[PDB]
Amino acid sequence: YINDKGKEVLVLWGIHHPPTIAAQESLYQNADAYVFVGTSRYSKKFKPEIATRPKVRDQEGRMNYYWTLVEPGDKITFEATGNLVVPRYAFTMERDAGSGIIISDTPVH
Amino acid sequence: SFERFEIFPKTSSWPNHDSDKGVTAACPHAGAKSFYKNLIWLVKKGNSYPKLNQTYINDKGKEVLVLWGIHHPPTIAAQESLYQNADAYVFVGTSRYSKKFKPEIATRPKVRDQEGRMNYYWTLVEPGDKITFEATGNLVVPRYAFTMERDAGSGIIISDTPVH
Repeated sequence: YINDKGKEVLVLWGIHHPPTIAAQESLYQNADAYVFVGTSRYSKKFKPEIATRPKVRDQEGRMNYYWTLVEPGDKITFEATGNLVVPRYAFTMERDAGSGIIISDTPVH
Repeated sequence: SFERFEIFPKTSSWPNHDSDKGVTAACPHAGAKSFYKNLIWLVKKGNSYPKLNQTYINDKGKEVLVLWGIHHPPTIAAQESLYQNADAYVFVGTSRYSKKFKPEIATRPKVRDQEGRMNYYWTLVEPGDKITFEATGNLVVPRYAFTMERDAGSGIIISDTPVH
């Protein structure tokens, strides 16, 4: 994806770690799969960690979620033999100082 | 506060592995080779290192500190002399922690007359949560874990002043 917008683009993806090799084959049929994600500043290779984790939300595998900011004119490249949760919707963001995140139970009017 | 408890009893938790030969000259006691008191350096029990699989469910009401180690032998020959599985792996997991460790077999500079290394890792297990250890080699398993209670007003100071 080449950034044709004039602003920064937040792009998010995920990497899946199945609990067993049989589950790796039942989803991707590759066993020795890999992922590579690359921009002009960010480059990283991901390998699955196939092991049985304690059950949280009735699941034994895991999903690591990653994000990056793609600059104007830059490109993001995804390559995958398996285990990639691809982006579908990215966010072009405009920065203006003066905002924030507050934690409150106060009603909104 | 700190309550040291036996998370993995030495005499019952490792029936298929040798828990008595994991001593080194880097940790001497009265001239004899020894090891840490809270960790067990498991090795093969006779030309074999079967897959290790242990779990601990936190039935205490408060947080538990758990410590383990990963060993990196200097040579492949040492890896086979200790674990008999050149391609070995460790996996440690909780409800929030999950990590896979692979040995880094290489010859380091000698410090304390050792060419291999030992990396030490810790985690905190919350009440009702479980920790899981899986291995095919290179795991220094816990023996004693610490149930810990928190209250503000403590700290660590470095002083040579005597205590009275």
